[PDB]
Amino acid sequence: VHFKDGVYENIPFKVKGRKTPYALSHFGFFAIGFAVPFVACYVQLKK
Amino acid sequence: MTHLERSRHQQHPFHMVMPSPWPIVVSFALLSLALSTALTMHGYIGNMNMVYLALFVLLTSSILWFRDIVAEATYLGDHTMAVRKGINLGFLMFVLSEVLIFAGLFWAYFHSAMSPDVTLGACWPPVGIEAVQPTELPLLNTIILLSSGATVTYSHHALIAGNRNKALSGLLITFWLIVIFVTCQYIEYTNAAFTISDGVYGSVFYAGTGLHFLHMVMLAAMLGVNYWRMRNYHLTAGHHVGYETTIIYTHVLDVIWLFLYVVFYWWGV
Amino acid sequence: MVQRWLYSTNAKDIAVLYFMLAIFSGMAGTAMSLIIRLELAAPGSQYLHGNSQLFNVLVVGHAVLMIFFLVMPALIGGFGNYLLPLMIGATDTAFPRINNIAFWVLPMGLVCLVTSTLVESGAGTGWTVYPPLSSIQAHSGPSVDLAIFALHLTSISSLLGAINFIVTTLNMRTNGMTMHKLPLFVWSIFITAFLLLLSLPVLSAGITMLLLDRNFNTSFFEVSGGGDPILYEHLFWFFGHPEVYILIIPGFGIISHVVSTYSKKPVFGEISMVYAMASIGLLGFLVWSHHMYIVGLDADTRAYFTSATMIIAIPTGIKIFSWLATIHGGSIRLATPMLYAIAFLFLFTMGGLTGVALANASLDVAFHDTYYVVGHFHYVLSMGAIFSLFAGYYYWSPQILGLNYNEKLAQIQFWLIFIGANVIFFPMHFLGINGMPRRIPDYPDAFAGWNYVASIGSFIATLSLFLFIYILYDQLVNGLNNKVNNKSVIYNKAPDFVESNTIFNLNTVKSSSIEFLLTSPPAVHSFNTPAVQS
Amino acid sequence: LPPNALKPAFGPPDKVAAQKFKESLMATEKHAKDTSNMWVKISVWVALPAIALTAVNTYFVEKEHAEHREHLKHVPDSEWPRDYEFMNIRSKPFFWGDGDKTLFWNPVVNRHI
Amino acid sequence: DEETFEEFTARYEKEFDEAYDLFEVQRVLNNCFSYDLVPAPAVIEKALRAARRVNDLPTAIRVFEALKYKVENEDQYKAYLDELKDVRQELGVPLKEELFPS
Amino acid sequence: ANKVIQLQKIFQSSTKPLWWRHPRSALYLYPFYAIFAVAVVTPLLYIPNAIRGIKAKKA
Amino acid sequence: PVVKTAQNLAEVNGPETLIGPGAKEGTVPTDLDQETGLARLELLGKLEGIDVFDTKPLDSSRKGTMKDPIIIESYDDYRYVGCTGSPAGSHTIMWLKPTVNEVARCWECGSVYKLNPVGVP
Amino acid sequence: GRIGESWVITEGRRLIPEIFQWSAVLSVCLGWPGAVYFFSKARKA
Ligand code: HEA
Ligand code: HEA
Ligand SMILES: [Cu+2]
Repeated sequence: VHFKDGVYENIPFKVKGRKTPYALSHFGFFAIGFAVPFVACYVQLKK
Repeated sequence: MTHLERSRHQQHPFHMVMPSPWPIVVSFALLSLALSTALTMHGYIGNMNMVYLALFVLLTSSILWFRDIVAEATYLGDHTMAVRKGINLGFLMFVLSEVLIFAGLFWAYFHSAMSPDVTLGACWPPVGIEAVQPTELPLLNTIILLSSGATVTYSHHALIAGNRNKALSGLLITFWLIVIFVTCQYIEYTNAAFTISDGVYGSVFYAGTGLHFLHMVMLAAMLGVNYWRMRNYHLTAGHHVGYETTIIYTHVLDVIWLFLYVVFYWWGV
Repeated sequence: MVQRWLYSTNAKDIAVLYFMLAIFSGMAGTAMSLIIRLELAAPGSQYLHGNSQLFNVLVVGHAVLMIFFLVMPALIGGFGNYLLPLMIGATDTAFPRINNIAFWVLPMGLVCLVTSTLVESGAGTGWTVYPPLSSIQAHSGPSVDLAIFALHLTSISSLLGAINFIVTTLNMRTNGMTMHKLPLFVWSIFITAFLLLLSLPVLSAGITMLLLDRNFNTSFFEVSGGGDPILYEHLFWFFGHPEVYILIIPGFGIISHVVSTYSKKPVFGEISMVYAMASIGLLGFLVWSHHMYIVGLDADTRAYFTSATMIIAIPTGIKIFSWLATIHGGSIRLATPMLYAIAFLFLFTMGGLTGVALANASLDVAFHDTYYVVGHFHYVLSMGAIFSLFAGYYYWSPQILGLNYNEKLAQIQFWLIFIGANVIFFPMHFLGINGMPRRIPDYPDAFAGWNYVASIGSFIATLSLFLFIYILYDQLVNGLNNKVNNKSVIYNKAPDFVESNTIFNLNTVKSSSIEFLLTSPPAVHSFNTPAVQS
Repeated sequence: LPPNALKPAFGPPDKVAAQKFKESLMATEKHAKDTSNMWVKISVWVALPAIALTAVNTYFVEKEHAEHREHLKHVPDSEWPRDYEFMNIRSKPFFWGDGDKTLFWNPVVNRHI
Repeated sequence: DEETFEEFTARYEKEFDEAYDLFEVQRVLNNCFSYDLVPAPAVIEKALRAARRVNDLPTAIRVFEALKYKVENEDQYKAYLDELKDVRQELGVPLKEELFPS
Repeated sequence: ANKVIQLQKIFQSSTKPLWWRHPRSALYLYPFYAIFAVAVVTPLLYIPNAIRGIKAKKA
Repeated sequence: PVVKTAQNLAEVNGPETLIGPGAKEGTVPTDLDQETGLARLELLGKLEGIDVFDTKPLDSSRKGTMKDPIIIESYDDYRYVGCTGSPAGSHTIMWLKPTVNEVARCWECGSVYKLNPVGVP
Repeated sequence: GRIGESWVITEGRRLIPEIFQWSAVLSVCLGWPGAVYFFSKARKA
């Protein structure tokens, strides 16, 4: 637990890696936030 | 050496706890219980064995955590005066929340003293509503419960004083009395007072009595865990973190039972 | 990530999870409330073709998410477990397992509500669960049960958080601090914990009773047997009235802290501050039945309840005067937390005085369960929850994570959200004062324009929130580039106007809280030697 | 004898606080023992006989006139007490269960369905 | 609120007496200006003496600016005029006539 | 007793998780949750898949 | 491996190496060497005159000037101490961040502080 | 020696612009709903 310098270790993100340039993560967070109202509207009625 | 380790582990009564899976697994157990109950009572599948097993595994996880909370107090130790005071205060606030639960149960029907309302009741005593009243029926057990609590509170005082053969006798007496109490509770399983069809006045009393039948089970579970521990003799007459909990519980439950017996029995009759 | 985060046992490492869940839940709830306002713009089925049950369910979801799952998890826990152990100076709070089990019991409530909305049953009886409308007589299906377990788990998590707060602050408080020198935010959270402890069990008992009535084929509050829902309304309001204070008081604490640290002058009678807070906390219980004057109680009962309300109002005025004294006769640096604090002191005060005006016993004949009450509480919730959380974030983010934020972006975000909130909530008093009812997707044809201005304001507010999350991203990705350049303020307390700048190098940040004096966030088990005050 | 470079966390010296804490511990133990002893004595003196008298008279009154509930199960629906709107109202529809539209098969509370 | 000027005055001069560097000078001057007590010419002269002891002319400029604008005091000027001229021409710290026309 | 001290000494010597008391119990309980709860929560959304889609559009 | 007396606080190596032997039947063991956990470190100390987590404030009366700055005992690299005037409570609460190499001052109080750790290799 | 003020002169010359500005701010903050009322077809204009 004492092996973390304390710069970016406080957030479950990672600058290193070409998998997500902090864009796919924010896109997914937007998507999951907008999911519940959109799906709630869609399951019984139109958007 | 000694000074540095003393300062680095003195004000730190918290172990470097491993990646304990307890939170996620207990949360998963509660969520599974909730959704399974919702699906079973009114849903698509009415299977009962699987949800029973879900409740069983939730109780196993709870028992595992509850035995750890006292095993790590003695097997691992690493405790100071401050953490003992904190644990005792936590047990006190827990029993205070239980007392608040009991007070809410009492106030569910105790606010109708002089009949301030007009209809749908507002008549103390409820003349005309005379089914098999759950009042004065278990008082034969309440009096023996008072006697048992009185005779075991000082026995547990002598326990915490000496933790000796006298303590063993007190524990055996407590086991006998709790066994008698669970037996007389289960004897009134189905037909205790009546069922709920019309005129809900004693039905609330029956529900209030029924929903509290788990605290005695918890007390018996803790007593059995301590019995097993002292059979293993891990716990001496030292860091008795469970003996203090059981003595405070038996010193508060008698008080709350006395408060329960003050009214609701001879009031209005 | 699972080895340390999903299996976490550290208060600092879990406060950030608290924050992440708070921000995600807020973004989702703001989107769904955006929808709710969007079908309210014009009469008819502009976007919701029939199915008013969906509209009711969305309203319930909005209310429950903001109340129990958004901000109470945010300021109570997230700020509490990141400041209180940190301000005390103890290395770790007692039993972090308590914090972990409190946190991890949240998300399944979210999934059970989302599936309860998903199923055709739905929970469309308001966020209040008054019987018999939530029983099998009216609403079947699992929606009611899922909501009940959600509130049960949230209550359990809140109780665990309060337990940890109490044990840490009372059992192993640092030696230097004593009863007569304890800071203000911790006093606020302590009183909050007391009220939470005295409020949770009655809700748990009553809602368990409703669940048992729905299941055990009985009825204690339903008339089906002789019960009366007046008792349940008594119990529910007895829980509810403490809850608003629970969510509002830590806002008082943080606002007092920021105005003290930014005015360069001490507080005005911190003993008076804690006196006001304790009086509010203890006096909150005298109005258990003040929210239902419409029932038809006796005149003496109404008189006593309104006397209790007007007594309750006084300590809030004392606190407001105390803040005015703190701000008076002092230098002010017009930074964004000051903007939030001033918006609070204005709009929260105006809303609270309106509520005090309504607090008349016979005045509920005009406002109760109308749009006036929603204009009432939207004000104070927005000021003491949204703006309080914003102030705390912009007041601690540059240090708790080491990452600054664009000051211009923060200013424009504040202006946008303030004007949006004002233009949204102001007309609803005009809506209510006419006497239009509440909880209806379709309304008569009188106040279309006010709903329209409310809707455009809602769009303004959501644009402000999008800008806020963009600010979050920019802070998380461009912090080191922002610190070096002139894009942000790096010293909140400017030097006194006598003191040279070279000497100011060794006087960087000195205030009345230790966490500002720390370096960049160290290892979780910091504070090898506990802090001592001479 | 673990090493210590300068000081083994000596802290405050062995002052008079040691015997004060000892006196506090023995005072607490003596108070507990004395209160237990006096409570036992006053219980066996007066409290236990009074509790026994209450128990025996409660048993007597329960067996005297409180046993009339045994025959309440079989009662004609023609001499009901002068009750009021507390009962005889619509109830929850029965979907789960088998025994007399209730969980517990105790058809004794009322004769109206 | 019925507080004597003499005690805190004497504290200011006595703290100025053992001014080792400019830190105590700065803190004492800030505390003096913190009260509503408009500084007396004597305490300002002692402060300038301490500043000359520590050899930092900017302290003198800053304190002169503070005297010019510390409190409204119903916009009194000639008091400011004398309180500045006596301490300017007592020994000589020529600083006001340069920042103003710049 | 005669096993407390030896047990503590061995545990201190072998600083390992699982606390050594119930390894078989842990290995028994670990797969059960995944087998049972996952397979009982999957129907909750799998069955209403055909039920879902009730538009109820009116005009 | 076996029971350890630990009668003295200067002979204990390993916080868990001491469990504290008790008694099964007979009389209660004395509260000297039968406690599991580090609790004996404080209970035996206060039994013989050693306290834990002293709450004594520093020398508030002394201003701690250049000649005789006050001395704080903390073996850590950094420290969290401060001043509240010569009496208990005089000014607004304030405290400093002393370091191993340089010093820190109390600003309005003028109380110059110093960090004094025990010698380490 | 009572130099200058005469509180009234400076007090008025400071407050009156401030009071006028504050009243104008309130006038705008209450005229924007009035602006909406005018611009909207309240009277079919
Ligand atoms: C936090 C509390 C909170 C917030 C933010 C809101 C936000 C909004 N609310 Fe709501 N509302 C309630 C609490 C809240 N509400 C409660 C408790 C009820 C009771 C239900 C009842 O009466 O039955 C209610 C009910 C309610 C109704 C009653 C509907 C009906 O009668 O059925 C309406 C009607 O339009 C409404 C509208 C809005 C609108 C347009 C916003 C918009 O302002 C949305 C935009 C949000 C804000 C401008 C605040 C920002 C919020 C954030 C989450 C920002 C995210 C960032 C951070 C948190 C860091 N709300
Ligand atoms: C943030 C949450 C919050 C806060 C802070 C408050 C603050 C207050 N509330 Fe409100 N309230 C709610 C949330 C909140 N409320 C909610 C959610 C409802 C229910 C709506 C629903 O059911 O849908 C509600 C409803 C509600 C009602 C019933 C109306 C209803 O039907 O909804 C009443 C009336 O008694 C009331 C009163 C008050 C008072 C007196 C304060 C005060 O504490 C205000 C504090 C501010 C001050 C009072 C300022 C200080 C005043 C002075 C400067 C002194 C001046 C006067 C004197 C001389 C003393 N509230
Ligand atoms: Cu209220």
